[PDB]
Order: sequence, then structure tokens, then C-alpha cells
Amino acid sequence: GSPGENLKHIITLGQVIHKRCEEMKYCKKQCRRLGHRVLGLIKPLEMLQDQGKRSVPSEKLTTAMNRFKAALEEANGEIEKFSNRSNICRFLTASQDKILFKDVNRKLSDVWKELSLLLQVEQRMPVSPISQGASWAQEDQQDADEDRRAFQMLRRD
Ligand SMILES: *c1nc2c(c(=O)n(C)c(=O)n2C)n1COCCOC
Repeated sequence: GSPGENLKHIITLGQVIHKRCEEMKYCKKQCRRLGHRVLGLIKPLEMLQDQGKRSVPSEKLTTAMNRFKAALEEANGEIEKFSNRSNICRFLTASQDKILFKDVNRKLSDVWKELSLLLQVEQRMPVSPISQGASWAQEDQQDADEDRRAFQMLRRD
């Protein structure tokens, strides 16, 4: 029977962060770079949500997905707290990291592989060389460089 709606959360969890930042008029705008990655992870997840045959996502499979949603839940969670101009700064003050999703970047990866096993065994996909790789956290530093200026520009009208 499977849960059904539960699976949907797996995908929505990703888009949620993409749309969440889209509205936020703060540094979150840069998150678009990190979101673009996760957005591609849910791509294949949607195909399963609606296939050309009565699917049967056992619990064993749902387990992995459940771990993925956890990664996205955090990404959006931290952002929600940065909704306040005073909060976003208050955190950064004790964050000691220009990047907001520095650790989250890895989390989404550690949890992603969890599904890669089911996607490679079922979907028969590589799920690794395409998205995953070696340069991930470093890429953030690139965009972060601009984020710093975003705080300065605030001064001028
Ligand atoms: C508060 N404090 C911040 C920031 C920020 O964006 N960056 C890059 C920082 O380094 N620090 C210390 N914010 C959020 O920006 C304030 C928005 O006001 C317009």
C-alpha cells in the first residue's frame, strides 16, 4: 500500500528550499546555487511518484528517502530563522562562516547516496558521477565571496 503522500514530501523538501529563498530578499538569493544541485536529485524522485504502472514503494525503500528529507528539512529550517534581519545577522555573528549552508552541502550528499543505492539498483543509474563528485563545499566559497558584498551594499540606498 505504501504511504503515498509521504513520498511527495521527499521531493517537495527540495523545491521548498528553492522557492523559500526565491522569496527571501536576503543572502538566501545565493542559495540558488546550492539549491540547483538538490533540485536535480528530486528530478528522478518525481518520475517514481507518477509512473506508467502501479508502483509499490516498500518500506525498505522509503527508509532511505526518509533520510534525505531530513537533509532538506534542515536547510529550510535554518533559513526560516534567518528570516529576521536581526536573526540572519545575529547567527552569522556567531557562525564564523560566510557560507550559510556550508555543512548542509555535505549532509545532502551523505543522505543522497542513501537513495543512490536504490536508484542504481532500480533506476539503473550511476547517481554519483553525474551530480556528486569532488568539488562541492569549495564551490560555495565562490558564491560566498559575493555574499559578503551583499551586506556592504546595504549601506548605500
Ligand atoms: C547580517 N549580518 C551579516 C549579514 C550578511 O549578509 N553577511 C554577509 C554578513 O557577513 N553579516 C555579518 N547580514 C544580513 O544582511 C542584513 C540585511 O540588511 C539589509
